[PDB]
Amino acid sequence: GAPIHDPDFIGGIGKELIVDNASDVTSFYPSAFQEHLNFIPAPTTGSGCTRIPSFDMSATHYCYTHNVILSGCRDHSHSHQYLALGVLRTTATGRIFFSTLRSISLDDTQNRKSCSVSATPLGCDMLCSKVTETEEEDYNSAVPTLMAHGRLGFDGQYHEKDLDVTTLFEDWVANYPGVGGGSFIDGRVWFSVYGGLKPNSPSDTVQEGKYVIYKRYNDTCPDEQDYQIRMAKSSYKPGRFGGKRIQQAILSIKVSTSLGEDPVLTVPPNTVTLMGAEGRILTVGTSHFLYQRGSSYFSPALLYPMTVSNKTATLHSPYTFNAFTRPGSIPCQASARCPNSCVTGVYTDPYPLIFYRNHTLRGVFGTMLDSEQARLNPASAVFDSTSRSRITRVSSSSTKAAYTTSTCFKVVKTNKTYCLSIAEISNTLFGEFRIVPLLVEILKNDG
Amino acid sequence: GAPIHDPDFIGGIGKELIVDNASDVTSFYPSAFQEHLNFIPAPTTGSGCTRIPSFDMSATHYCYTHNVILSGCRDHSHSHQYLALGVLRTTATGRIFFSTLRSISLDDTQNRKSCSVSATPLGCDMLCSKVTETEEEDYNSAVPTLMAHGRLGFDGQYHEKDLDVTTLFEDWVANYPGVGGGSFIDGRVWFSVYGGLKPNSPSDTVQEGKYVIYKRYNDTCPDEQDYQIRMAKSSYKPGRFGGKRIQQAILSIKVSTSLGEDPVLTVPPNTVTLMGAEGRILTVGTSHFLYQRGSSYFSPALLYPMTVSNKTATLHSPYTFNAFTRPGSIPCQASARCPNSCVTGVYTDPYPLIFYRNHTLRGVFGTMLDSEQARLNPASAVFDSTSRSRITRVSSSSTKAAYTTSTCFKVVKTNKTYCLSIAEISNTLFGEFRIVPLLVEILKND
Ligand SMILES: *[C@H]1O[C@H](CO)[C@@H](O[C@@H]2O[C@H](CO)[C@@H](O)[C@H](O)[C@H]2NC(C)=O)[C@H](O)[C@H]1NC(C)=O
Ligand SMILES: CC(=O)N[C@H]1[C@H]([C@H](O)[C@H](O)CO)OC(C(=O)O)=C[C@@H]1O
Ligand SMILES: CC(=O)N[C@H]1[C@H]([C@H](O)[C@H](O)CO)OC(C(=O)O)=C[C@@H]1O
Ligand SMILES: *[C@@H]1O[C@H](CO)[C@@H](O)[C@H](O)[C@H]1NC(C)=O
Ligand SMILES: *[C@@H]1O[C@H](CO)[C@@H](O)[C@H](O)[C@H]1NC(C)=O
Ligand SMILES: *[C@H]1O[C@H](CO)[C@@H](O)[C@H](O)[C@H]1NC(C)=O
Ligand SMILES: [Ca+2]
Ligand SMILES: [Ca+2]
Repeated sequence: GAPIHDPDFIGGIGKELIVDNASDVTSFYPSAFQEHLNFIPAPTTGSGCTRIPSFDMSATHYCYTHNVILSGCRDHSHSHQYLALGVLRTTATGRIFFSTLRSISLDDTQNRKSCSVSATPLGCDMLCSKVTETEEEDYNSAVPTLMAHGRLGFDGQYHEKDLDVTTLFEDWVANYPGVGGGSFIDGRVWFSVYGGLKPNSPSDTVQEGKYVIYKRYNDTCPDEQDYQIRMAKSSYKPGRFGGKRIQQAILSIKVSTSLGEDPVLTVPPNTVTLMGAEGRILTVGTSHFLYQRGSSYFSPALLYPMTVSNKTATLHSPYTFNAFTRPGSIPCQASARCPNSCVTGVYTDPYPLIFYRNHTLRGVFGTMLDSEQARLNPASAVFDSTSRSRITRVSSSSTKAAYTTSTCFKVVKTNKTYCLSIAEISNTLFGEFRIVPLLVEILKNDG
Repeated sequence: GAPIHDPDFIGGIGKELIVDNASDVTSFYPSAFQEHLNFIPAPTTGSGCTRIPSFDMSATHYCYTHNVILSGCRDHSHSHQYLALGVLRTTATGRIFFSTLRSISLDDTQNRKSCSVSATPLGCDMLCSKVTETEEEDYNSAVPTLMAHGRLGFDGQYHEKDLDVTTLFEDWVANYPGVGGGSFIDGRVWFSVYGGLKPNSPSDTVQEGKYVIYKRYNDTCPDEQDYQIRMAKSSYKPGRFGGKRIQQAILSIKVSTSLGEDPVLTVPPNTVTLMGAEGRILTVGTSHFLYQRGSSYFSPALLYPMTVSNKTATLHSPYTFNAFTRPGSIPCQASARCPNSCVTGVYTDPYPLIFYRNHTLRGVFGTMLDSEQARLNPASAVFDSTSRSRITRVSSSSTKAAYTTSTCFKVVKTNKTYCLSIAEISNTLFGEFRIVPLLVEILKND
């Protein structure tokens, strides 16, 4: 007797939404923002800071979560998490609405940060880092970061179990969940995780010399082939964190009544993965993907084809979407084209929207920050490997924003495809940010 | 197996919060706004209009609802309602949070407006008006307004039944729920309702000549005793709605598995009630009250002691709170003192906070719009019949706002008293209004 989306959605959750080999990907564009039940709590005070949204929806229910800090976004002493478990439903008039069933404020003696959620058969699994020190400090402290695998059950109850980080993340100095949603695959919950490796440790040595250069489609890097390789090698040991190696990883835990059961860490060779960064494990149809935040020199949205075997994962040459850029700081700005060492960017993910009959991904939906360096102007659109469709803006005026996580689905009864685009938009009176669940219907020029 | 607030609240919901005969009412003041789980949905588009909040909380669960219009607050063609049923809970750290259990968007072929909710043993009872015409138009059409008694059950299901308005509101030209929350009393759900009476109908004739003047404490009306009486008589048949009589009423329906079972309308004599307006039926302890919006000449917050017998109600000389004023248009502005004909004001209710050991009400909490004519500057405070305590402002800058509905309770485990103040505040980017659940802890000097 577990909760399940209204019958109108059956067959429309987590599948390849648009199969077409003929049409141009960019002929599909988002509608004007749709008005629906806002399920994401806004701040209630002049300085409350709600940030870091994580979302995932299975074929049965959805999971959402965000961090809350009482005094401001800068304060690092303590915070709590908002957690929601729910199911998609429709009005008599066929309007959709995310109907949450368990709504809670998680607040105890611990400071959970960079939290990620996943919709598993047992509820809303969550992966957080319990931190006492700042990011800069955690990297310096050679000991791994404390992590916990929690879960909001259908009964509205929350249980968690700290992970044995001293053994699991033994070769790590710092480790955090990718904030983007995790995914449930073959009896296991998969989470994106990044952090810093202990220099000269087994895990660090194997990644030594390993690098890879991903380029821009239309642009070409003028730098010499030797300079570039030297730059790529160094983009993995950037300045910001004392030249430590920021590694990308994937943790899989067995979904059972025992939290933290059988955790297994996978560290993909850097011959394929760029510098570790926030991420998300997506599952669309039978395909799996790894979104990786563009924290390094690469600007275009990345999606590493992910395939699982047993308890480990394997990544492949990523899909890139040239028009889906993210603001960054020089020399890693939106229009950057050459390899370099940096740690900037912002989390704005791409949701697999349009596929080929052969099942190879063609296009994606997402909300990008349409700006070179400043986190400004959120713009929702559909993207292929090279161009961008018609867009939908939050405001024609310059607007401050941050992270965005998108997820598309179809109401089979109305035969309409929608994309939920959760975005951190600036606010007034009540806090620095208001995380708003934007909604668009995916349209096509003709029919 | 119905939902119930976490054990930390048992004994702290709907009771007299502060019993003290010694202390000055205004020594109790609200804290700085507290940060808690915002359970009220904000607009998701640049023009979505969320307005008209109604809230009520029983000893077991709470009910909330608001109207939503896609294009703007002005558009009257169609709209839907957001409905929530939930229970109060506490974090490990003792922070409170309204945890909703059933969250829904109610949208069908009908246009429900001016909706009111009440927490009954069967769920969240709702009273709405299904309208096709504008307010101005409804008053002109001699036929009563269509009403429905709905309910969001614990199972997350919504059922409703249209009321036989042609018989129930037979002597009425227009009728709407008071938007403020309704209350559950003696197996019946009680709703505040106002509207217009059919001229020369039985109900209208009895109210003819009936009036009453409520005055300001410190101020005195210069007008002659004859002019005032003539003005009071006319304040009941104001201009705005074609000189029709705007009457205040109270509808009670039996709470059962059959919606709309045994509806009974009570129309109190105007020798006690002012011109009909939005309202709320409050139940605090063993006492009952009727809040009546200051739509007429009276500015101070009103609370008519309400007593029930059988299926009808009876009102008594209202408690008035002189510092708890509401912005209005001349000559019925915040500082008005003389009887006059008008239909303005705004809904900003007072929640019974501090009582005497004898049980007579002494003070109330609420969020007033601190301004003479414009709906501006929300200010939360504690009030007695004459003064106002220290306040808590949403912003030091001039701020646009509208309705506010407050409800206080105590977390017995932490021995802290809180007041939830639901207020319509202006917004940017996403719609004209954002209905935010402000929260304050009631403090005392020392
Ligand atoms: C309990 O005592 C209070 C005062 O402590 C009573 O309030 C007074 O009531 C009389 C009634 O004639 C008024 O004249 C006074 O103005 C009231 N005093 C104040 C300070 O308000 C109250 O009436 C008593 N309870 C009841 C039910 O009568
Ligand atoms: C654990 C942590 O501090 N994460 C922070 C993240 C981090 O700086 C980046 O991923 C490089 O490590 O960036 C930002 C941000 O708004 O951009 C906010 C997060 O709280
Ligand atoms: C049924 C209806 O129209 N109610 C409206 C109400 C009404 O006009 C007033 O109570 C005079 O009767 O006023 C207001 C308002 O923001 O001021 C909002 C309500 O939508
Ligand atoms: C079809 O899929 C194959 C691999 O499965 C891929 O190489 C090809 O690009 C896809 N479609 C087209 C038109 O090439
Ligand atoms: C009443 O108001 C007057 C004029 O504003 C003021 O001077 C006086 O102090 C008040 N009187 C009392 C008894 O409060
Ligand atoms: C390639 O890059 C240029 C900028 O040099 C850009 O203006 C152009 O749109 C891109 N080509 C296509 C087909 O989009
Ligand atoms: Ca460390
Ligand atoms: Ca009518």
